[PDB]
Amino acid sequence: ERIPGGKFTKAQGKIVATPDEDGFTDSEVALALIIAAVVLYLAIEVTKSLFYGEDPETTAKGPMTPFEKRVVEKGLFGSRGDSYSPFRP
Amino acid sequence: DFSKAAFGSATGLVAKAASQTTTAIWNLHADAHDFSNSSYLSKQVFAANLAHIGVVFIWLSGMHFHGAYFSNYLDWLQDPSIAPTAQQVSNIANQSVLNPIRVTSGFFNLWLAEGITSTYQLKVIAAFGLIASALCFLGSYFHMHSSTSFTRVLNTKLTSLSTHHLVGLLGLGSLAWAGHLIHISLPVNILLNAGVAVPSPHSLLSSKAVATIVEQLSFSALTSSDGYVWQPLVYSAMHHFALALVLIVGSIFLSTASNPLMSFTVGSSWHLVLGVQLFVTGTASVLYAQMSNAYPVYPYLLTDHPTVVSLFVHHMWIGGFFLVGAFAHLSIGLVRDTLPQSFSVVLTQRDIILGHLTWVVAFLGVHSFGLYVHNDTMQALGRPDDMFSDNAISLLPVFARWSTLTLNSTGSAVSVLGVELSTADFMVTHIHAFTIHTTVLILVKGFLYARSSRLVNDKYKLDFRYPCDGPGRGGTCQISPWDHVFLGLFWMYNSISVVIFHFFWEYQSNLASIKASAGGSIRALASDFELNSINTNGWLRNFLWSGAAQVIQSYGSPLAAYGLTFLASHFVWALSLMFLFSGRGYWQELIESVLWAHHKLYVVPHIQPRALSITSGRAVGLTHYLLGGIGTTWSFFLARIVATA
Amino acid sequence: YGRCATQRYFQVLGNIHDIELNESLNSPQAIQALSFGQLSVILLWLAAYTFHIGWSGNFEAFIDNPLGVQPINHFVLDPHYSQYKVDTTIAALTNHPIYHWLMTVGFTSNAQIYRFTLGLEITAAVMLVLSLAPSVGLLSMGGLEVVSWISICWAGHLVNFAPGAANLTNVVMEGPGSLGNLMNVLTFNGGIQLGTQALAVSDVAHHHVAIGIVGLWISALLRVSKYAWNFNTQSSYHLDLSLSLTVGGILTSLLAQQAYVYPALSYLPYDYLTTTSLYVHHQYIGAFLATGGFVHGGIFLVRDYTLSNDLVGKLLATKATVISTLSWITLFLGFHATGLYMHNDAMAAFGVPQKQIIIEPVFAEFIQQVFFLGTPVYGLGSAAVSSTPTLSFLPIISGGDFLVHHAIALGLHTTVLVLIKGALDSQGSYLFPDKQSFGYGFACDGPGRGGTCDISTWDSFYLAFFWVNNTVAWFTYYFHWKVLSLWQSSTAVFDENSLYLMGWFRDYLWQNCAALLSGYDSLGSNDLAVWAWAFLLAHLAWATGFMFLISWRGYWQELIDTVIYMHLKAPFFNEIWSADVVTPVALSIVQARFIGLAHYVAGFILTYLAFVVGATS
Ligand code: CLA
Ligand code: CLA
Ligand code: CLA
Ligand code: CLA
Ligand SMILES: CC1=C(C/C=C(\C)CCC[C@H](C)CCC[C@H](C)CCCC(C)C)C(=O)c2ccccc2C1=O
Ligand code: SF4
Repeated sequence: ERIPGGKFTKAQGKIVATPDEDGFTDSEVALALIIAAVVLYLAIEVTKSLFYGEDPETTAKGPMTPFEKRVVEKGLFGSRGDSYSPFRP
Repeated sequence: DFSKAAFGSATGLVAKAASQTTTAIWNLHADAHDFSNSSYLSKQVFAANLAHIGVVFIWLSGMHFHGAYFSNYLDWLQDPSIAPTAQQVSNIANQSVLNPIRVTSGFFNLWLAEGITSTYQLKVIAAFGLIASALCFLGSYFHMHSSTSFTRVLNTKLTSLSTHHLVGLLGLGSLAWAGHLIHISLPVNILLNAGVAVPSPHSLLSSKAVATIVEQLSFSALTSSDGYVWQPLVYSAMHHFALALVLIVGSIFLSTASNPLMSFTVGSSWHLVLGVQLFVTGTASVLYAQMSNAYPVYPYLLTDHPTVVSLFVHHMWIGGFFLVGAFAHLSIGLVRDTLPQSFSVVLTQRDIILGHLTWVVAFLGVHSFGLYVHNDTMQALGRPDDMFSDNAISLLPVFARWSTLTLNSTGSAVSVLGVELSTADFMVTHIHAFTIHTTVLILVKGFLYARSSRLVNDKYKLDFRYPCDGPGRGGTCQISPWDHVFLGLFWMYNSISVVIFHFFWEYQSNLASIKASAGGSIRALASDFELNSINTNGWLRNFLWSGAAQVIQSYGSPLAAYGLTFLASHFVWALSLMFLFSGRGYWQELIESVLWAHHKLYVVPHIQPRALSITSGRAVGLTHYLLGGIGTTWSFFLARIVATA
Repeated sequence: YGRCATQRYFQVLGNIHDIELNESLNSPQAIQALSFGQLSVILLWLAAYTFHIGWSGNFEAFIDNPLGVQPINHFVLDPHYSQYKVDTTIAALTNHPIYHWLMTVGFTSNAQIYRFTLGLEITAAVMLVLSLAPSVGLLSMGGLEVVSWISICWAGHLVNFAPGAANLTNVVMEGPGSLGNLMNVLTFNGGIQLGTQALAVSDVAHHHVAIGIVGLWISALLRVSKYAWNFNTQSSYHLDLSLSLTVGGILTSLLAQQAYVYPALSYLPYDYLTTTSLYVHHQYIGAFLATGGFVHGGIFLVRDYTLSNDLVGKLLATKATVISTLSWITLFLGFHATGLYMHNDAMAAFGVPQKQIIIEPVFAEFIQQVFFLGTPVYGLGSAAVSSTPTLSFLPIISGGDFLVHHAIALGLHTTVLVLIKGALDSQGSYLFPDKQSFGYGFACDGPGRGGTCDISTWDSFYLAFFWVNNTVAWFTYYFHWKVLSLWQSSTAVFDENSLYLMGWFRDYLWQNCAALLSGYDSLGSNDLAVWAWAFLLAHLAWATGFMFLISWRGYWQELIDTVIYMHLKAPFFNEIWSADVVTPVALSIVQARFIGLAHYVAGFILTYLAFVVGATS
């Protein structure tokens, strides 16, 4: 039970109807937590990748894909430049 | 010759191209009263003091003139309960709503305490005040231009100066005021309270009046002399007579052969004397502010609530300002002295004293504001029994609730003054102590780190007022003693604002409580202050927001002026924020663009537009901040206490 | 190790995301990876909201009675609550239109919400995977074509979940059919549809398909315009970032305006608090994005631009004219708005409200009547009444709105003045001719040359952010008071008392704080106690910002030196702490200014949020 505060809550008479049951049970909450744990593992991987930066051999020892080769050659998709610009064209 | 030298500062400003800037004008204003060390420094100081005395005499004459001509002083005499107004407002623009302005300076009560019953007496006092101001101006002129050098008054003739002030000025003035009381202020109040008409005051000096009508020397006179408005004047007369006697006796029974200013230069001696004098005057102002409502001394004073509030708040503000200026001039004297070896123990315990004061301030702040925030949190969480209140954990100020002692024929002030204190009083008193300690911390730090510090080791070479030493050492802004006074002024503003808030809420709470009716005798808590001044939310709701109704709903009423000054004070305070948060360089570049715009149109001012210097900008911001905050509190207090009392 | 000072923290943390200075991940692939990580964080934040709405929330009870139920955000389990407060509180209520959005986009169950949370977590995992492998190949992803395709797909979703989709005959299988068949899911009715009091889902779906197709066409046109006249002469991450931030700020401010006036979420206007919070929040976000566009323009000037005879070179050459004219505009607007407000204050105070200077906003009234309104409300410009009018929530302006809009213009022009002045003086002023060699942010140039406080280009943003917050406060006060008067049916208290600023105090701020302050008192505490507590907390943060802005370093450095002396001289601790490890030093001048600004704006935002909640609750 709540003590209403604010003129509009009293005037409009909106009631905070609590659902009878919970809504997510416990099994589906566990599944959400598992998926969040996988996302956390991926986030740890991303953090380790970004903190130590990109190693110099990759992008230098790994040959560019033919798509990347042709894009850099023709200057597309932000290449032939020094910007990111996700909203390029 | 003299007229030529009157604008000599401006002539020197325009003589050199380096001084053809607006910064030169601001320096000319800032260095106006900064009388440089010279053979005539003492002459200049004394003449300036006498000129200020003349200015104050002009002010007193104007106040008595308004009482004589533009006041309902006679109507107030016939009925003290009416609103004392002493400022007529002409019908220009549309300001006619506020035509009678209720003056809260207490001049009506003062004049009644002086035996003044006719506006002719006020006219005479105004005329004599103008005459005294003219005499003071003549004397100041004379001393500045033709008199002794006065350089011996602080070091050589300090014994003569101190003895004259002790006996002549203080003691003889108190004795003369006691005579005035006993002879014309007591009899006039007797004949006014009894309503038996008042003769000319000189007719009381006839040796045939009540002086010899009855020789009885106690509380017994014609009919029934039971006036309790009159007894405070009797006590004041006795106090002045006793004080004159003790001053005269102790002056000749005192050594006075110890001048601590032998080791200080004349300029530094003057600054140190000014600092100690400012400390004494400020603490005296605070003491009077407390005693005004602590003890009734003026006729029909406590009844006029706006007057009581105004006197308390004004004298608290003046005391705080002068207490800050005390440390300001102590710092000036220390940093501007060649060999200030006298403060060796404190300049060698620099870090010890400063760090212990730092811990004291930290402890007091965390504890006091944590009591407040804890009460806020517990009340928000719905835990009123976990708060710090009387119905909860009680912080009873036990040290306040005891003054019992052996009587030895005493009375009245042998107790806690008949007032009980509670948790709210304890917490607000500790808030006051913490804020005072923080202001003192800033001021003492400015004094101690004035000649040298661990950061900058030659701060004495930088004088008293400098913006910084540079962005080096991580940044050295605001190291100057001037900047420490600048911050201490903000903290004094905070301290005095909280003090006057505490006083005003306690005063309103007591007024509401005594308005029980007569039958209502269980005030429980009630005492809106005692019940609500335990939370920051409690203050914000039941004091600021609650009492702001009077000042914000004043439009169309005589307090519309208070409402407008409330708004203007907020405006000035935000403008201060503008000056304090910003910096000189940006404004200089903006002025460069504006000056290009000027040059494009062949305007080209030669007094080159320069934005305010760093110290000048800080000073302007502080001035606006103090003006805005103090004006907001002024408008709020006056509207609240005049509309509701 | 760690033989640095505490200044190291605030020095690196201020540039911790200045990846251009981070030589390791300096490539644009790393910046795209940062974008992927940020989008993963956004997806997880939306998953948070959806998960707590579906877990402890009344969405199933909300779809049934959207007008009579208050949306629940999450369950409150604060151990500090007292049993009564525990019995008092049900759960944390909702201050955002996520219930309305979910209802609009076709959610009808908590199972759908749970699947949405799982999908959001999976998409965040996908974003993290994409960020794991930065690569020029991934730089191909994005573009206006991609965002237009996203718009088209959203149109498809809205078509699939439009209320009339049940009556829709399958177009791709039975042909397009009659026009009404398509009207079941694609409409252009225009304006509020009554009932839900929001734009029809068919309208939104049709809007999105049209926008996506037009965006595809516009992107193709822009790229053929890049075919001939192919000139990427100035490429900089800060130039493109400024472009994106300015466009995003314009779009977000437009979103606030057109979402108040044309709500797209069903039964949203019935919820006053969520509407006000939406408008205020989006306007703050838009102003922040525009300020960021200006900031990154200044940064591009500082360290990525080379002087040429181009657009920027022309702007720089006549920067004195720009700054001077902006200063004139701001001076005129401030002088006149402040003077008219003070005149109205004096007239209302002196009991003569008729003698106020009320300049009727005849130009905006002319625009409104001629272009927007379908009935004669003012009668100027046109008086025709529309035979078949459409509905919306466009406010009806009056005399006070003229002064308020002039205040808004003053705020915007002053903010632009500060930002443009700082950006263009990053190339140098006569007080600092060599600012091109000092970087975007620095303390000062010392006390010499009269003083050089706040002369840095970053200090220009620092000064202009106060003006950003002030302008947003001005027009959000305007919007909030206007909608409060409309909802409370006053509409005349506003139109009269907004002419003078004492009205803005008494009737808006002092009046609307009555319920908020009663959140908790001696009698007890109600549901507004949290917001009164946040009000006080925000005031405390604001005044701490005052501390960091007014008092400057040197004092504090000396005080910290004395505190270090106390520690080194203290017993039982000089054996353990020699101040060599993470030496405690006072905050640098730039760090202090930023932290003071941060406290100032944090208190600003939290104070206004608490006030909005306590006023429109
Ligand atoms: C007995 C009182 C007294 C005396 C004689 C002095 C004397 C002096 N002080 Mg000092 N001071 C005092 C009290 C006093 N102070 C107090 C109480 C404070 C704390 C607030 C200070 C703080 C202080 C600082 C911080 C400094 C001085 C300085 C000085 C010296 C130069 C002053 C100067 O040029 O100002 C010229 C006069 C002015 C600038 C007056 C301008 C008006 C002020 C700034 C604001 C007034 C606003 C007004 C009240 C509101 C307007 C009305 C409104 C309705 C619009 C001089 C020796 C300076 C120095 O270098 O000393 C060597 C200096 O830097 N003082
Ligand atoms: C600084 C001021 C202050 C003070 C004195 C208190 C006091 C209290 N709070 Mg509290 N609180 C504060 C600020 C403060 N609060 C603030 C700012 C907040 C907001 C975050 C809160 C939020 C809060 C909550 C949420 C709760 C409390 C509670 C409490 C109570 C129990 C706390 C506890 O466990 O003590 C722990 C105490 C210690 C560990 C001891 C520290 C003090 C020792 C004695 C110092 C000794 C120094 C020594 C003399 C040095 C010399 C030694 C030498 C001679 C050898 C207590 C009455 C609880 C409650 O409801 O109780 C009523 C509770 O649930 N507080
Ligand atoms: C997508 C948009 C975007 C992007 C990619 C960037 C990217 C960048 N900006 Mg930038 N900026 C943006 C928008 C953006 N900005 C906007 C909108 C503004 C205007 C507000 C700015 C204003 C701005 C300035 C002024 C500066 C940058 C700088 C930078 C660069 C370094 C960032 C850094 O390390 O900061 C460090 C980041 C932080 C320290 C974050 C602060 C943490 C916040 C304040 C926490 C406070 C919230 C707290 C939880 C609230 C508590 C409430 C309380 C009640 C409890 C980097 C390239 C810097 C630069 O390039 O200089 C060379 C720089 O000086 N930006
Ligand atoms: C209430 C507080 C306040 C006020 C009034 C101002 C006012 C101003 N700021 Mg500002 N500022 C503030 C707080 C404030 N600031 C804060 C807290 C910050 C953060 C540090 C800033 C940061 C800032 C920057 C960074 C810049 C400004 C600028 C400006 C100016 C903009 C031009 C303008 O509007 O002229 C109008 C002027 C006023 C409204 C001042 C009041 C003037 C009078 C009293 C009002 C009018 C009365 C009447 C009409 C005059 C009568 C005439 C005759 C009868 C005598 C103006 C002087 C810009 C600037 O200088 O450009 C020119 C600029 O670049 N400010
Ligand atoms: C605005 C500003 C300036 C610029 C201030 C200047 C150039 C002073 C000149 C202002 C003129 C003199 C104002 C004149 C008075 C006004 C017209 C208002 C008074 C009169 C009205 C009430 C009618 C600084 O120089 C500065 C320096 C250091 C820190 C902060 C700041 C700062 O904030
Ligand atoms: S910011 Fe100003 S006061 Fe501080 S060090 Fe730099 S120039 Fe000096």
